[PDB]
Formats: sequence, C-alpha cells, structure tokens
Amino acid sequence: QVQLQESGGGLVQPGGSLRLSCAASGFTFSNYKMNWVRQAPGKGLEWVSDISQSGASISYTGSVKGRFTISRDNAKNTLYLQMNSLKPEDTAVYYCARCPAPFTRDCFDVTSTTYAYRGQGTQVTVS
Amino acid sequence: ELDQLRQEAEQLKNQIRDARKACADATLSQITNNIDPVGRIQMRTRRTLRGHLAKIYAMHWGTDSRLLVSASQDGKLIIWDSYTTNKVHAIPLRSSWVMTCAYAPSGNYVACGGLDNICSIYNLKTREGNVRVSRELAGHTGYLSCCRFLDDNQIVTSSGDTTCALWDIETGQQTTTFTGHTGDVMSLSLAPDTRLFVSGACDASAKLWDVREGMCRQTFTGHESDINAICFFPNGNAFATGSDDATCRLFDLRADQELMTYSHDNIICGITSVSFSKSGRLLLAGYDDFNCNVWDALKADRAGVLAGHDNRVSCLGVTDDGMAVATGSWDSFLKIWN
Amino acid sequence: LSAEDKAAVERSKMIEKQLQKDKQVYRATHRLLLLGADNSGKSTIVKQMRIYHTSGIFETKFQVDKVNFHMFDVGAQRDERRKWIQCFNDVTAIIFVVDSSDYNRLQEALNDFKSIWNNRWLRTISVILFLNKQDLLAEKVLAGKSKIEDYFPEFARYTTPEDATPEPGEDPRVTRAKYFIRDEFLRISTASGDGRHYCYPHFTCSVDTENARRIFNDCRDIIQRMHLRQYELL
Amino acid sequence: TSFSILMSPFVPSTIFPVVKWITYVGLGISIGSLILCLIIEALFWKQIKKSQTSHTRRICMVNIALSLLIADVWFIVGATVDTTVNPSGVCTAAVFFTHFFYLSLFFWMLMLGILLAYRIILVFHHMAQHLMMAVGFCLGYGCPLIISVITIAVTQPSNTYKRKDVCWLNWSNGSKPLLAFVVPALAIVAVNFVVVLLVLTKLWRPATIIRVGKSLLILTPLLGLTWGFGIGTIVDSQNLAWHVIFALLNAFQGFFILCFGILLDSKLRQLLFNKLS
Amino acid sequence: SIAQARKLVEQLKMEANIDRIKVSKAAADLMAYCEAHAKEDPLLTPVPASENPFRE
Repeated sequence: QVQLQESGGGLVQPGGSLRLSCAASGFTFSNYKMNWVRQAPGKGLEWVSDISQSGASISYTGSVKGRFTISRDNAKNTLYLQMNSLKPEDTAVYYCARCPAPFTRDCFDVTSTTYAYRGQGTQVTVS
Repeated sequence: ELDQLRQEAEQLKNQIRDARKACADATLSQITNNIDPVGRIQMRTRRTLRGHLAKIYAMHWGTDSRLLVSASQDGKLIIWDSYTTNKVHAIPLRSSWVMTCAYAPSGNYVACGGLDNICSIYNLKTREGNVRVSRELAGHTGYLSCCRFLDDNQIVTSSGDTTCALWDIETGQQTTTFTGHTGDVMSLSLAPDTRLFVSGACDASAKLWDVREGMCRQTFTGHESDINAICFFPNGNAFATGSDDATCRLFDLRADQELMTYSHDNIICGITSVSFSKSGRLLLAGYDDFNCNVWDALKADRAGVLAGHDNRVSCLGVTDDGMAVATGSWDSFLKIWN
Repeated sequence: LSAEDKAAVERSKMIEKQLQKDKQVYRATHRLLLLGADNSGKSTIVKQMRIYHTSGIFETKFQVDKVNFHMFDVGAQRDERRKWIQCFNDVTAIIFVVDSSDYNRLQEALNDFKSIWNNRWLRTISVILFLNKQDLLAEKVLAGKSKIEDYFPEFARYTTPEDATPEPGEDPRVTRAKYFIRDEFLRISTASGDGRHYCYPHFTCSVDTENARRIFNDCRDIIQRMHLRQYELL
Repeated sequence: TSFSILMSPFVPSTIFPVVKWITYVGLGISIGSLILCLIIEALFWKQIKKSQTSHTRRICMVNIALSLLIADVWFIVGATVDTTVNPSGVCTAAVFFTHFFYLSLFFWMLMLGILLAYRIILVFHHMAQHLMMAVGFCLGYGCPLIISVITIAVTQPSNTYKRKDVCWLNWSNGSKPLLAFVVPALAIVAVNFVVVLLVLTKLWRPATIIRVGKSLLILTPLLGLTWGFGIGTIVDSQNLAWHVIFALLNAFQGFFILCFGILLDSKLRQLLFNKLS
Repeated sequence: SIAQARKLVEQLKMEANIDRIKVSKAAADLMAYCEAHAKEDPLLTPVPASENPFRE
C-alpha cells in the first residue's frame, strides 16, 4: 500500500518563498527515483524537477533553473523542494511522483491521467 | 461533500487494518520450524522441441497429459505430442502479435488473443482435415492478456482496459462485466470447482470474484510494484503471486493477509511465471536472469535451480498427473524436465 | 511401427515441409515501429509512404528497390505504455516524429525521448528522428511574437556550428533556431550511449516525397554495423 | 632446415646457422598454441551456436587451425628423414601430405574473406545454412585433392617430383612442381588485401586510431597477409632480411592466432574466465 | 471526486464486515494437505524408469 502525503502550501506575495515536503510510506525509500509534477489551472500535467537514487544527479526544466532547489533525505523518508522568488505563473497543485520499477534509469508513466504511485497534492497560490 | 466521504474511507481503512492485526497470533515460519527439508532437487531435459522462428510467449497443456499447445510472435500456433516429439497441427493466425492461448477440457477447441482486442476460437474436429475459425469475440477496449475456458460455451477474458469479461460463445455477447481495478490486469486462475476466480493487476493489488453474481468480495495488497503472475493452490484456499520487485508471496482467502515472502539479496530482477505442483510442496518460478528457481513453499528456501535457457523465461507449466514440467523462453525453444 | 505411427510420421514430415516455406517469407521482410504525439503529423508521412504500396493496431506495407518494409502504428490503447512496448524488441528501427514549431511542448518530447533511449529491452534498437514542420518555424521566428530564449535560457549563449550547411539561402536566425533543437536532442543521444545503437536526425516538412529512401539508406547502415560487430571489429 | 624453402628455390649458406634454430623453436610454440586453441574450441561449443554467421565463422576457424597443425607436424617429420640411404619410401608420402594440407589452409582463409564481402556489398540477401556448408566443404577440401593428384600423377613416373637433398618439391630446368604451391598461395593474399582495405573505408567514418589499429591487428593473422613476404624470397638471395623476417613472421602463425584471434575476443574471454572462476 | 469516493466507501463497507479466522488455523490446513498427498507427487518422490514415459 503505497502512500505519498504532501505538505507546505499556502498563499504568498510575488517574490516570496515557501517549502514543500513529501512523506512516503510503504516501500524501501532508497531504491527509487523521484520526481515533481504540477497541474496549472487550465492545462495538463507538467514536469519540474528530478533527482536520482543517491543524490548526485539533478535535473530541471527550463524556467525553474535559477530559483528552485531539490533534495532528499533517505533517513527520514522525505523529499524536498525550495522556492525563492515567485512569479504569478506558479500558482498550481503539486504532486510528488515515484517510478514503476526499482533499480532503473528510465521513467515511464509519471505524467499520465491515471497512475497509481502519486500523492493527492497541495495548492500553492501567489498574488 | 467529498471531504466527508474521504474521511469515512480513511476510517474504514483504519478499522480494516485494526481488524487484520488481531487475527495473526502466529507466524508460519515458527510452526514450520520442525518440517524436514525436501533435499536437493536436480532435474534434466528429456525433450527439446524445435520449430519456432521468434519468441515464444505462452503455452498450455491439455487434460490428457500428452498433448501441448504453443504460441509465438511470428504468427503460429502449434500442437505437440510430447512423448515422441511429433507435430499434429500448425495453425496460422491473422495478427502476428499474440499473447495468450488455451485448450478446452473437452479436447475440441483452442483460443487465442493479443494486441488487437479480439479473442479467436478454433475448432479441431471438422470433417475435413483443415481447421477453421469458429467465432471471433470483440468488444474490449485494450489488449487481452489471458483467457481460460470453462465449458465449450463459456469463456473468461482479461484486458488492459482495467476490466474482466464473461463471454457466451454461440450467441457472441457478454453476460457479465467485472470492474474495479485501477490499472491493467495481467493474470488469472480459475478455481478447481469453477465458481470463483482471482485476478492481479499492474498495481499492487489482487481480488477475488463471483462468476454468477458478478461482484468483488475481497482485495489483497502488500506488494510494491506490478503483479505479473498468479495461480491457485490445489484446494482452492490459497494463491501465490510474483511481482516486478524480485519478490513472491503467498495469500489466503480467509485470514486475508500474507503468510510467506520469497526473496533474496542477490536477486534484483523480476518474476514472469508462477506455477504450483501436485501436492503443494513445490513452487516453480521464472526470471529474466535467465533461470528458473524451485522454492519449497512451507519453509521459503531454494531447493533447486533449472538452467539451460539463453534468454528470458516467459512461460511454465505442470501436468494434471504430475509427471513433467514444460518451459519456454525468448530463444524459441521449449524444454521438458522430469 | 504400426500403421498409426507411420501415418503420424508422414503427417509430421508434411508439416515440416510447409514450415520450411514459411521461414523464407518470414525472413525476407523487415519490421518498423512508428511513434509520435497528437500534434506531430504522424499520419501525413504514412499517407505519403502509401504511394510506394476498435482496432488495436494498424499496418502499412511499402516496397523500395524490391525490398519489403512493414510499418506498425498503435491505436485504440490507453496512455500507459510500459507493458506492450516490450513486444517491439526485435524490430530493425524505431521512427520518432516530433513537432518543432510549438515551443510549449518540446520539453515533453525530450522527456519522452530519454525514457525510450534508456529502457532495458530497447538498448539495441536505433532511432530515426524526424523534426517535422520546418515551414511553420520560419514564419514563427521571423514574425517576432514569441521569444525562444524565454523557454530555454541557454539559447542566449549559442553560436552556429561550423559544419552547418544553410543551402536554401535563408535568414540565419532560422538556422540558429533549427540547429539548437537538434543539438538538444543529440546531447541526450551521445551522453548515456555505449556504442551499441545510434541516432539519425533529419529535417522534414509536409510536402516532401523522399521519406522512404532515407529509411532505406539508414537501415543499410544499421545492418552493416551489426555484421561488423559480430566479428569483433568495431 | 630453413622455413624459407617453402618459397625459396635456393637458401644461401651464409645465414644457415642463423635461421635454423628459429624454425625448430618457432614451430614449437605454434604446435603448443594450436592445441590449446582446439581445447577452447571444445569447451564452449554449446554456448556459441547463436546465429548463422557466427556458426560459419567458427567452422572456418577450426578448419584453419586443424590444417595448420597437421601441416606443421608433417613438415617436422619430413625434414628429419635421411635420403642418403633409401631413395624412396616415406620421402614421397610426407611430401604429398604436406602439400595437400597447406593448400587446404590457404583455401579456407579465402572463404573467410569472401564471407566478409558478402556481408557488406550485398546487404539484403539470404541463403540456407546447408548450401553454405556444402560450398564451403566442396571448395575447402575439393581443389587441394585435384591439384595434388594431378601433380603427383604427371610428375612421379620420370622421377622429377622430389628434390635430391630434402623431402620437398624441386625445379631445375625441367619439371617445376613448386609453382603448384606458389601460384595458388600468393594469389589468395592479393585478394584478402582488398577485403582489408574495404573494412578500413568503413571504420574511419569520423579514438579513431586505436579502433583502426585494433581492427588491423586481428585480420593480419587470420587472412594471412604476412606470407606475402615470400614474394621477395623467390626473387632475391639475402639482401637485408627476406630470409629472416619470413621465418619470424610466419612460423609463429599459431602463436599469433591464439594471442589475437581467440583470447582478444570479448564473449569468449568472458566465458573462459567465468568457467575458470 | 464525489462518485469515486462514494464507490470506495460503499465497497469498503462490504470489505470491512466479513468473517475471519486466525492464522494458526490457516497454516495447519496447508501443512496437513501436503502430508495427505505426499506419496503421489512424482517431482518429490521420483519413479522407476519402467513407469516413466519421458525416459523409457
């Protein structure tokens, strides 16, 4: 029974900061790659940031490359994301995402309409 | 609103967990501490069956324990006599991509399906010497994965559109549709008396059904990734599953929770086929490793290995009298062990 | 041996005699897979290639210089593709068509390309990459309503490679834009490979006729590589 | 007993002690090496039969090695036979056998060359396994028999098939049987040369130098481009090295095949080390 | 959604009121079944070659 629960939303002025935290339960946490996804009000499912099994490979989408920072903590079973100078185009709903298989580098089916390993999400509003 | 419904669902799940904890007063590995180990099991090939040009992706036995059926991805369906290594029938298909096959217990029909979302049924006992197509069943919305006969007039199918179906052949339409999974369904196993059956999905879930009423009764969880194979214990009171996380497990339909987990530390690849034996004291499993492993079921230790395949193992089967084991693989060969 | 055994052996020999004819026809044909997105022009190249001639899968047959090619396009399926993609591990190649005139979706296409490159059962399969719709890119760049550097910052520090051949006689901005995306794809192509498969980029539009000859010429190159590696020379 | 007499009508006596020992040691390692080769070819047979091309390749290699070993042992036998006493007997048989077997070696190498070209020049073309087996064995062990029997039949009556000092072919102003070795041998290496150039125009497409070198250091032993240095032994006496580079290049054929053509393979080495461990 | 949560609640209602038994009673049945049919399993107790169809 895979559980992924998010926390750390709210309302923030333009230029503000806040911290997202995902807690996991129901698997060996250190074998699996992790992701971040968001759903903007009026669009489909996008892709934001990535991290590897150990903590030494990192990758970003184009528009968050100077502002947001990703990290993981294998001891406390938590995934992080920090944001620094927010623009109004970041208001969304935010989910963490796992990978279907252990011990692999390919990442299938993270942005699909239905997918089993994906949290409920948290709302972030900037204005 | 939805908040109240979700809170009620969380409360229901908490009550279910609390009721499942207090039913486990013992662990199987403690009651089975004094059981004698079965020893070392060594097996060796007796027949090698050649004739296919591509991968072999499914196989099935017949009620008479002498005849076989095999399916490949070049467009062929072959019926074998395993005693003398003859060929009785070779049937061409219309779509190359095939993923399942089966005999009927009456020894008169075969069936198949695949990526194209149809189930085809073939008659074996025509007056002439040519086999033709008797019926085509359409109405799914995703690739079929498994199919098993019940009588000569009733079949059960599973598809990648998250649904199971029961089909009547002469009329040609569904009588019951089973809905409730969230992902694709992968494997099935009918009961010895043919009144219930089990299904596992590409989530970490499995269920039990009722063919007459048409409803779910029990759901089992515990794995971490997709579930690839499933089968029944002989008495109909257990079932063993394997998943794409290098793990097998055993489940019961009254305690409603796990009883054994088979895994190791050097095994970091998944499981493709699972098959029991006549008494229940052996559990045979296939891997992309590329081997087959023989697990003692009552103590969770390896008691034997089967090697000789140059590529991934996809299928596996035992007979209704207990005399042989048949294994196929992505290297276009079937092998018989005794 | 009684009469029954004789008859059984006669029938088995008569069956082998037909399987031997089936082998040749199976081995004289080549199989290809076609992939893309809903806004990619996938069907237009199929219609163009058919000149050379409900349902879960389609099929198209074409023939170049007395060589028979089969092409397969998937339909009537869901959006999850990690179980039926395992069936295509013995094809000669995979064809990948991408729309290069919509800047809002190219990141999704790159992420879709990486998962195909690094999958376990597709590490011996090569890819032919089509960068469709180069006509629209010309007007979208010249007009000046959208800024390419707003979706990709690194474009601010890019110079045209000296091996480029702007033959048509175009505005250099078009050439910078054209080659930037191909570099973006070839980075992923080159990084994690191991010398066991390759990648072939091309520039297409909706009015080209030469899309069969290119597949022919690339399949020759693929097969020559396989033959040389089987002798331990590459 | 200089190893140059295969190509040489005449061996000047000056360097006579220089080359001799080399032969008696060279062939030595060769013999040993080839035995080991066949041992490996016997240990991992069921694990190499994957496809058509690899199967035909392995067949050609084992045939080459076998022919070379037997030709070497017959040269050794026929070089230590005293002809000062018995003017007949073993000094015909040995000669004949050596001849036959060496020719077979050469023809087998030709096959390998052709196979490479057929995998490159004609890319979309397919044939049956057994027809290829038939042509390979009928032109591998087929022409050696014809040439050997024609030469011996047309030469033995007048006693012009054997030298007056050693057990090998001769020529002196009359019958010249030695050409029935040189003409069919040399004009196989002047074909395999071409093949090599072809493969080099397919590996220099763009690190490149190491690739080209490792390619060119595998195909020199098997296709036998070194024997071409016999083209100077037939047309000269001593000048610098012709009689001495010949021996040290061509007598260690088995050593080179065991070092580069087998142990430098990727799959075979891994299987060998896994079985050993 | 509302309908999905309603269906989940309804199904969990049936799934949460079913009879159960303890595990030490559902291990002994599996344990005894094997001993009941242990002399007729060929792949545990091999047979003489005179009755083996795949070897004779």
